[PDB]
Amino acid sequence: SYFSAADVYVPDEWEVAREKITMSRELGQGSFGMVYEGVAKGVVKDEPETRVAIKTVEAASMRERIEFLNEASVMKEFNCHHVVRLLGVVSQGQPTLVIMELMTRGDLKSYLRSLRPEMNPVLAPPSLSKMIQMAGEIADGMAYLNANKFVHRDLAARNCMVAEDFTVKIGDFGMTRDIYETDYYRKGLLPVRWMSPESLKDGVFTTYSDVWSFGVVLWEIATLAEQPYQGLSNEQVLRFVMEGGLLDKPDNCPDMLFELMRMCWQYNPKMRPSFLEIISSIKEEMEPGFREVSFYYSEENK
Ligand SMILES: Cc1c(Nc2ncc(Cl)c(-c3cnc4ccccn34)n2)cnn1C1CCNCC1
Repeated sequence: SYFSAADVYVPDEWEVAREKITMSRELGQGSFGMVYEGVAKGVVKDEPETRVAIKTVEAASMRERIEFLNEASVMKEFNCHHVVRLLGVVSQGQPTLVIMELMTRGDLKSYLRSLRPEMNPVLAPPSLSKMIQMAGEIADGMAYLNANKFVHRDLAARNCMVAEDFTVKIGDFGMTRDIYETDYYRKGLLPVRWMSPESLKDGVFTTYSDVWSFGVVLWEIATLAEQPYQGLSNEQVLRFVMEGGLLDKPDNCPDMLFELMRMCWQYNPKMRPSFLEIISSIKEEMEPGFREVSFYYSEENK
């Protein structure tokens, strides 16, 4: 008469001794609990000590802490320079900890927003070169995911993060969705402004629609994270986009970058470039070391 439905967490080789962990600065607050910065011993090869991000959950329910552990654990499948790494778990005792790679400059949306001139002398908007470097890291990260049979479905600037050295990576899954909440629309909460026409039509997502979204992220970069289709309602976006409407070339946006956007925003998904193809087109523009750290240039990219 039935199959039993009891969710559980299973300690594995990602388990890390609590005593090896310390927490300092508060980074913010996630859905299950507060997240801190801190320091973890013995979690990176040949690194006695590593600065990390610690996502925590004693007042929470066991159902919740279980849900949090399993979800967070999704990130375990990934080992790529351009994807935020999970370094450990402390499931034993409380509070529950998940130890992540620290991205000191936060999420890309926030970072981009911080580049906006205050209302003093200011840094000029990011160069073509800088923007392109970002585009390529993001694309490398997505290529990796695709190679790993994954479809992201929520690729946006908010869902990328930024390291100390300014490297952009595919962010820890699901961290800005409730923060940048107006970037979503319950029509399931969907990132309508980032979505392909086909996805707006039948609610299916592919790698090809991830590419669409990639285009939108580039647009974000070039606008310092304006709201796409800023003048339009959520409902009006559905129609515009489904009807072949496109985002405008941002002021001062270098031609080349807008061209990139354009390849991504082709109506027919089958005509969009792949992430690999995207990287191939700009690889010469990439910082030297890309060849050493990228999925693209690795033996895994076969
Ligand atoms: C340092 C930092 C991260 N770095 C980071 N690195 C790894 C992870 Cl895994 C996380 C993370 C995951 N979930 C949350 C929820 C809130 C804040 C940070 N995180 N954050 C994210 N935001 N920030 C700050 C940016 C300046 N404004 C205050 C926050």
